Amino acid sequence: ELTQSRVQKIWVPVDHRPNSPTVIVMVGLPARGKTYISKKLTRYLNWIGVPTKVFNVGEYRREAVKQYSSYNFFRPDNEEAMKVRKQCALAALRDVKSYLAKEGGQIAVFDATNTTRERRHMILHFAKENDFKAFFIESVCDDPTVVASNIMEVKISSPDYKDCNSAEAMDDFMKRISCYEASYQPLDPDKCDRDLSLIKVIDVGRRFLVNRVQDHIQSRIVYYLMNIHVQPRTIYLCRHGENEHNLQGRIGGDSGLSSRGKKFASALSKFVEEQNLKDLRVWTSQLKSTIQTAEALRLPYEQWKALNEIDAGVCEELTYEEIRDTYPEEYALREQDKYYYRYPTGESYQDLVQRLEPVIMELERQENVLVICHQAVLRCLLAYFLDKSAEEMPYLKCPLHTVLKLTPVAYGCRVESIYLNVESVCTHRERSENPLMRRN
Amino acid sequence: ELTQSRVQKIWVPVDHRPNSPTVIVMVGLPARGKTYISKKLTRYLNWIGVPTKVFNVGEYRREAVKQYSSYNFFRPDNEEAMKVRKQCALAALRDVKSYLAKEGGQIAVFDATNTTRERRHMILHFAKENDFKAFFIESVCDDPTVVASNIMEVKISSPDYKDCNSAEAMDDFMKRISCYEASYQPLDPDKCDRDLSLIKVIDVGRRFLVNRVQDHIQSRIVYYLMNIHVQPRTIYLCRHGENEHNLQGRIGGDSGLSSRGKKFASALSKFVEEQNLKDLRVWTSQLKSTIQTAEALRLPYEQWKALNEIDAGVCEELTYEEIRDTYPEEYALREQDKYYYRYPTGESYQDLVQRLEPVIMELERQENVLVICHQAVLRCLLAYFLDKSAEEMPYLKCPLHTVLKLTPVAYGCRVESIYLNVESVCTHRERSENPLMRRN
Ligand SMILES: Nc1ncnc2c1ncn2[C@@H]1O[C@H](COP(=O)(O)OP(=O)(O)O)[C@@H](O)[C@H]1O
Ligand SMILES: Nc1ncnc2c1ncn2[C@@H]1O[C@H](COP(=O)(O)OP(=O)(O)O)[C@@H](O)[C@H]1O
Ligand SMILES: O=P(O)(O)OC[C@H]1O[C@@](CO)(OP(=O)(O)O)[C@@H](O)[C@@H]1O
Ligand SMILES: O=P(O)(O)OC[C@H]1O[C@@](CO)(OP(=O)(O)O)[C@@H](O)[C@@H]1O
Ligand SMILES: O=P(O)(O)OC[C@H]1O[C@](O)(CO)[C@@H](O)[C@@H]1O
Ligand SMILES: O=P(O)(O)OC[C@H]1O[C@](O)(CO)[C@@H](O)[C@@H]1O
Repeated sequence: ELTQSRVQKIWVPVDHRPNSPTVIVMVGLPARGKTYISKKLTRYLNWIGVPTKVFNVGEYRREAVKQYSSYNFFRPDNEEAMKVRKQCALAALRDVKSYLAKEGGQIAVFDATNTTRERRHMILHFAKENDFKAFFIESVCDDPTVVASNIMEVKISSPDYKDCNSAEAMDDFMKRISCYEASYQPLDPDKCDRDLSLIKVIDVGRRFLVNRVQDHIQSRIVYYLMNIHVQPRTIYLCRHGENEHNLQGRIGGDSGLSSRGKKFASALSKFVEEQNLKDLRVWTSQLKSTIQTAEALRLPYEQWKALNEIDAGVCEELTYEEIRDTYPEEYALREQDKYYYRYPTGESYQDLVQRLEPVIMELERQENVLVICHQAVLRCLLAYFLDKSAEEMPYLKCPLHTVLKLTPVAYGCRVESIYLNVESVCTHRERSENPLMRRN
Repeated sequence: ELTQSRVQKIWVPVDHRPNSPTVIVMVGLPARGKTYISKKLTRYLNWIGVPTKVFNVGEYRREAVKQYSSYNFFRPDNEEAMKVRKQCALAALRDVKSYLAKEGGQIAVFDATNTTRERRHMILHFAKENDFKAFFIESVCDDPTVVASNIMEVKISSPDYKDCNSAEAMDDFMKRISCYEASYQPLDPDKCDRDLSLIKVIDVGRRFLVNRVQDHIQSRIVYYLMNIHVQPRTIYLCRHGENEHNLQGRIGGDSGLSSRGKKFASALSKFVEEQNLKDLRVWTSQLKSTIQTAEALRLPYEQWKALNEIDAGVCEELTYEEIRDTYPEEYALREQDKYYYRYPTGESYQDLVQRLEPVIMELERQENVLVICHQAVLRCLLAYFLDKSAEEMPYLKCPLHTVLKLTPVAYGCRVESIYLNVESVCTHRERSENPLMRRN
């Protein structure tokens, strides 16, 4: 007969009491970007609501072996270490099983060189017997400058190399790489790996070989992998300059900038100029206050409906007081479950994620971008860049008049905050703190 | 200082008076799906708002050569026909130039075998000198059953074979294919075509080789190409059973089914059963009336916010009369420009396109799907399947209680309409038909 759920506003059938998880398998020599792709891809998947976890076999190794000493550990003749490495893989797999079949996880990224047919064949056997789909991602790169640079960026400052300097860490890791070169069997989609679902990423994403995509979530991953790059650049995020409803503690609406909001706009101009960016895309919402802010910059800017602020449904243009008083039950429900709560005839943070994915996907393709937007929206994008969970995302602090400047480092993003020194109200609201439903 | 445009509600700077177009190049032997990919890809691009046109060199040929007689026309020794074919290509290119540089077009799909380096090299020269990006799409398929089947489906009933039967049309076309086999040079991304942007579609999309995507619109095309298939299936589209606001001529809202809407639901059940589909996905919106309708079917169904009806902003739940009276100017603006018009704090048909693209993209991946939805939404999806322009889309007829059953045939979709014989109101509104602003 159907009832409308109170938080999400989803119609469900009144309950009057009387698909397959995926193991993603990274493949390739060390320092080929496997961990980087693993973390980044996991970041994306979790943010769009597909629960995903990285199993880095190296971290299992570091847990079972106290202190690393040298590449001798990795030699093919090292029978004891081969026993430990195998056991490390199997222990990681056990966890994958646990995570896909008992913990709610949907994708497990199995992050190891997985460079032999023998190793892949085993992983397949394990997928098969657990009823997991398997998908392979191989990074192929024999440009020595790339390999070298990669080693400098992430390898030499690993815990393996703690009591150790650059030149010898670098030298050791080059020998660890040679250990794997002898029996490395790349994916052969053309005959032997004919039936595997895989993508082979070649020359830092200059080229792809894609073979048998088998489902919604695989085709997404491929799309994503083909749009990210590693060129250096900067993402700036901030809100529209202070607006008039800000001044009255009113949510939503389409009000213009306060005189302070305008002073922020000029400062943002000054800030942009001093950053000395050769090019810079500017994006705004379609709400006036982000566009007026962009106008202060005298640069081409592009408006996106998707960046419009969360839609507060029938609460548009009310104060939170007015909300508490007219809709106390709604007000309380939003406080209980702020990520999933949807306003009546309006949206939840969950909805924002879904409209923002194409913004994120274009952010990934671009180089320098300034995105001028709104509180909830900004939280949602920041959660993606800083890997914040659904549960922390509605509460991230995203004040007015402040640029978040995001630069890629190692495996994620450095955030620097830069306030442009123009006052405004503060619209941040922290989380909020029953005897008579019990006998005592 | 900024003013809000009256139709689209876009903030633009008050005007107080004082990138590169793409040529897509199809590559491959005849009957490899080139025209099919060309038309389908064009259909997609236009619907998402990227203006795109197919230039089929064969149609130029049919215009310059009166009546086709046989494959002798295509022989490599046929010097006169080689002059005509070349001139046909160049004339198509002239049109491409005209379309990209003078007509507003953004993508031109150059649809010919384009099987030699010499031919591609020329096309490149032409792109270069006109400042067009160039992107190549090659279909490789040497499965004789596929080639044969393809010839049966689209070739034998071409105007070339008018006074001609199956067996000899088929025989002639196999020889036309052999004409091209001798100097066919496939794209070699591995050395000679190292610098071309291309995708090589292999074995009906079992496998892809992608090389140097260079922009937003290229990566989209690839994503799209990797999600379409050619397996036989059926798409059903219909509206929620009649609802209560329907009965009062009220737009929007979230009202439940009338007793007739419920009788439709049962009939839809009966209809689904008699279709005898081995599997069938069912999708609804998150509005009650589509979900109640799906409940009548007793099948798993999945709710999509993106399928929710167009949002009429501050007109939600008004009658069109109430709209005319309270917002005559809005009412008139919507009549002037119904595709682009956006309701205040609500949406336009343009917005629906953009929320619906992921629905379309998943429709392309699926097999049997029934989508139960709403008037404007249904128009938008139908426009994509039946290739209708922006301008005709807001006016397509999508009555209550009627299934549109879409089956792939040749180069697009057959539509059959099936009414389930339960009365309802009719919510269709046709298009609507100044001396005092002039001296006489
Ligand atoms: N497709 C790629 N090919 C080569 N290097 C890459 C790729 N993607 C990212 N990288 C680089 O790899 C480095 C991280 O290496 P890591 O992911 O730890 O390698 P691995 O896990 O293969 O040992 C980063 O410097 C990043 O720029
Ligand atoms: N990737 C593909 N490989 C082979 N055949 C395909 C592919 N995609 C579509 N087809 C089939 O091609 C047929 C249409 O052929 P057409 O597009 O006119 O070929 P061409 O233009 O290469 O002569 C349809 O039957 C369709 O099923
Ligand atoms: O199981 P194999 O194929 O050895 O790969 C796991 C090993 O890969 C290594 C090799 O570098 O990766 P990582 O850089 O991920 O720490 C080892 O640390 C880890 O023990
Ligand atoms: O310029 P080329 O490479 O000959 O390709 C154009 C020719 O391709 C053909 C070969 O079949 O395609 P179509 O099937 O598109 O009509 C000819 O009709 C057309 O004249
Ligand atoms: O989810 P929160 O914390 O209530 O913040 C969202 C609000 O912030 C604003 O951008 C300005 O306060 C409102 O328009 C929006 O409703
Ligand atoms: O664009 P149109 O022709 O006004 O039709 C859209 C309307 O149709 C309905 O689905 C029902 O009439 C309304 O909810 C919606 O506003």
